[PDB]
Amino acid sequence: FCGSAMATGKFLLAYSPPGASPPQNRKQAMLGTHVIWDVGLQSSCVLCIPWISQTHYRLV
Amino acid sequence: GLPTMLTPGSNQFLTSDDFQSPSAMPQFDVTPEMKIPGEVHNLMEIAEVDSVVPVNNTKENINSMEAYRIPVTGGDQLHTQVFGFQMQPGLNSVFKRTLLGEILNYYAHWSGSVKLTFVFCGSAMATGKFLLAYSPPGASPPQNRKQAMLGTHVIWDVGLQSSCVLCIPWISQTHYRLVQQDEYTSAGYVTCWYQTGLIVPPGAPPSCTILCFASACNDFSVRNLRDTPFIEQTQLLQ
Amino acid sequence: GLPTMLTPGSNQFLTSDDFQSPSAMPQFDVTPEMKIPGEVHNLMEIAEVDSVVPVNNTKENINSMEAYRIPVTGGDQLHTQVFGFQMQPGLNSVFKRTLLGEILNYYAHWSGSVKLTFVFCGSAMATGKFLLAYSPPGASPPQNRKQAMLGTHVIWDVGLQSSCVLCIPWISQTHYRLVQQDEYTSAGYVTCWYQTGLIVPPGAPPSCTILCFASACNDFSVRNLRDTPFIEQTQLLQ
Amino acid sequence: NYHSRTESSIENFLCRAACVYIATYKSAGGTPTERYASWRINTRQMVQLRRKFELFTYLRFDMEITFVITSTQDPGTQLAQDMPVLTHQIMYIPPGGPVPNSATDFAWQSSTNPSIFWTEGCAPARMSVPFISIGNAYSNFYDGWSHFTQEGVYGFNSLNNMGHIYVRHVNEQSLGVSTSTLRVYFKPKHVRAWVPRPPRLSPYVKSSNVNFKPTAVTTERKDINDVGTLRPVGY
Amino acid sequence: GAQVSTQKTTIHYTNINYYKDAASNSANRQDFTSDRVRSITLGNSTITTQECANVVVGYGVWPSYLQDNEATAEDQPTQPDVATCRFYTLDSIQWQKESDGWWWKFPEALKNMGLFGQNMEYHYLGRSGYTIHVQCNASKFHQGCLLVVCVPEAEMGCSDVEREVVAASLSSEDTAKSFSRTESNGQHTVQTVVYNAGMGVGVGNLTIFPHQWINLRTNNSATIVMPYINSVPMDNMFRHYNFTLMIIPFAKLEYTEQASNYVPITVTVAPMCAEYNGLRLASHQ
Ligand SMILES: CCCCCCCCCCCCC/C=C/[C@H](O)[C@H](N)CO
Repeated sequence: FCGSAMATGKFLLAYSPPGASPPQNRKQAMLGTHVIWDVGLQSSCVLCIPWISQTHYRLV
Repeated sequence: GLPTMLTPGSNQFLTSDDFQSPSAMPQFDVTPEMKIPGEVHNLMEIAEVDSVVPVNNTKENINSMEAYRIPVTGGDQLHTQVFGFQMQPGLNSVFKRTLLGEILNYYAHWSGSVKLTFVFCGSAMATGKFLLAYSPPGASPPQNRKQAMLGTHVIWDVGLQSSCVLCIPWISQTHYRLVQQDEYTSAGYVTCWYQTGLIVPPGAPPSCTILCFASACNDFSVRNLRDTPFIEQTQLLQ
Repeated sequence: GLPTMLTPGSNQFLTSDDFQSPSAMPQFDVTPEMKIPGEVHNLMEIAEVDSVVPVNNTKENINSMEAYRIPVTGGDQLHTQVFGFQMQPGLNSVFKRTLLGEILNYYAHWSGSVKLTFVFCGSAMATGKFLLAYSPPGASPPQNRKQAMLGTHVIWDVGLQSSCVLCIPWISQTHYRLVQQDEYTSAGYVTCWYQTGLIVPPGAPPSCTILCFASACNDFSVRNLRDTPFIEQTQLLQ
Repeated sequence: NYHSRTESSIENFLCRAACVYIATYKSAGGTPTERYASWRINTRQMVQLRRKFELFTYLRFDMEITFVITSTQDPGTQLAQDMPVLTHQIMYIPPGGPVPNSATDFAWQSSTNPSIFWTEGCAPARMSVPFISIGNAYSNFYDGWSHFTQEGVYGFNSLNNMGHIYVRHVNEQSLGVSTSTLRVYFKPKHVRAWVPRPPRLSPYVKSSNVNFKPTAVTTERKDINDVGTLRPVGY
Repeated sequence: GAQVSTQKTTIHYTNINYYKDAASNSANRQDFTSDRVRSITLGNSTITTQECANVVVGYGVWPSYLQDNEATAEDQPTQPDVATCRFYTLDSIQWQKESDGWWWKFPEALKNMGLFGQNMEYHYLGRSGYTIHVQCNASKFHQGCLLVVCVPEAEMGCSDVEREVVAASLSSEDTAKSFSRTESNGQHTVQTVVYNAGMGVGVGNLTIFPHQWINLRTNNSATIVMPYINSVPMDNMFRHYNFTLMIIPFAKLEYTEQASNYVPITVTVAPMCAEYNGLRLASHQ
């Protein structure tokens, strides 16, 4: 987060697996794996998107 | 058979007794024991949990939520008294519906040390010092800071730490003071005065709100049991 | 002599007591003991013996003997429900005059697993499969076989074996459910559906009769005792 | 620091017998509902015990029930002139039992029910009952409906299934008419209390739910820094 | 038999039990004496709270399973450890100056999110501990305070006396019901005044129930790890609310002219060790 020191906020970043349709509202995103990041407490929150796949290798 | 003699106290119904009695459901097994969390053992463990005290208990304010928020305006005052109350945990309007008071109101006598923790709800940049002084019963309430300084006091830096706590000491002629305190077995006044004056920067709002939490210290005791003069009824409610 | 005090509970006549009393026939010898067979020890041993349940308890049928015989007509149905009843062993019309119910009706609370054994009285050559499913209280009674399949069920081959038995399981929020079951502490519906359709050869009659036997499994218990609301009187009968 | 708590325990706060019900029943012919007096077993009728229970969410105790049955003489004519002692019968009815419609009924035999016969001029009758419920705790608050489709009653009035105490006279009283009053007292012992919760600020208005009117927090004092009185009330 | 003990002032007392029932003895009445932040990874969705922040662990106990020592069920089908443990995020309530308060009812507030509303819609029983984490993005010029509290069995009184309450007014589906600073005039709604907290108790006395403060000066978020509290070990989640969140601002938020005025509040609960029993082919709605 490149922002003023005094700024504070929380963002939910969610990796939704292929399943059905893209998340369109926060309630849809909450079910999928997610991290709540407090911008004020820490900048640079990191999400390690997990490897969940039918095959060992996915074509580029 | 055995030639007993019936002493006085026979065929009576003293309420606070401990007698045996035959069972109406004989050989009745019970449901087995489960571990519900929060198994309290003594009632005074409810009087060790802080409950906000309505310090601004003015007539218009009591009905509203704004009876728990004590004003700490920023400016040059240096004489204004933020708050003052007789430290009577049982009768005083400030502490009577607080959790410490409600358990205490059930019990006639109170002995221990009360702890008031005053949190500061204000902008991070705000900085100020307040002197909170417990003046013992002595003579007259503190009316200027110089009068308050003599009595036991703590200087709290709002900026360095929020939540300064004052453990009001137990100084009393008798081991126990009645919850309905009289001039005898009464308790001293508690008051708070500005030390430096709140300094709030241009970007933050000048006014701030301070709240008061009251819970008994570990050494608190009750001595008797009585009806609570807070709840009543008229008929058998149906 | 001994200065006793008469506690509350003196000069009373509690019925479910256990007190000593002086004898009216002193030094009266008895007839010696004989070993009559069938010495029952506990009352629940009567509730472990099967008693036919009147499953076809329709208004015209109850007066007649034809209330114990459940119809299993042969043909292509595949939707018809042979029987369905809420598994309330105490209030339900089906189980209340059965032996399990009569002992149970004496006791207020019931906890255990009921067993229904459905015998097939039919020609040796007949063959068919029936799905008997205990649907737990959940939502609504099973109305088609696909709804019944989800709930616990047993497929019975009438030809391979007569007398298939379903031990309805004890799944309940509380350890004990009141015999007068309410919506709370109630029990799930039990239903039976055709799987293949009875196949009866030309030489045998197409219709057949299935009967239901109900007895508690070993783990059954009662908790309280009360008047049976089945028998009454008006005056001292002479 | 040698001022430890003994009378603040969960026993001594709750091992005191509080009055729970006030009945009234006559002993004359006509109006047969005036002969007996029924009571479904709540603790929510009288307030003085109700506030002590509604500090904790769940409870589990054994109880000691007692009755101070006193009687008067009804005014009018055809009075007794002389009167032997009159005995009372207190019958517990379990949940799901047959209740008597009136006095001198067929169902007053009480073969299974724990009836108790009490004579006047004696000590008050006493019995002990154990922890009797289907659940594991007497829940004082049940935030939930009865039916799974969210209808029916709401509140604590779904797990209070404790049956009724039906009291009657067992004398015919050929000449006179005389009422009697029943006062039930509950003294719970071996008490365990789980999940404490605040006292009820508002007054009680019902015995079915937690209805209330919005009351003030505390009483009003003069100012923010009012210390009460500086001298006595004189001058 | 023939016991001797002490009394509260040698002096003793010899009391015997003359009865064959455990509930017929007397009462006992005697005692025998750039920066580092922690990241909770539960399921497949993390959070970032603070290094310095305390986490309130319920009523002392951590949420755990229901062992075989205290089970009364007949058969016990499987409980998932990944499928229903994610940090589900609910709708974002908006904090203004004169905002009264908000509440939730969590066994009937997760019925649409994930599989937690797809397991309890089928099974009869249910049991789950919760790991509520409520956050609001802070700044140094945005003074104000907050109180969260998970009150268990929060029976709420109706607005009009001699009425019951309706399920549409007690809980909501995705929204948090407001807490009128005044008194509701409804005929079937809830008595939603803010200085009595719905239940009729004093709103200052909500600090017994596990509580945490989201004071904007010294705290950004708050995390309460509530345990499953119920008398019966298993009860259905559609006709019973296990507890109730209550977010009541004790001090109103006061910004300045050149400052942001759309400060949000989100709640990010996550069921821990959710168990189910009694599979019935129902599909409730
Ligand atoms: C001696 C004859 C009368 C016997 C009466 C039977 C025992 C009395 C019932 C016990 C009452 C249990 C304590 C309270 C139960 C419920 O949880 C509360 N009413 C909650 O509303």
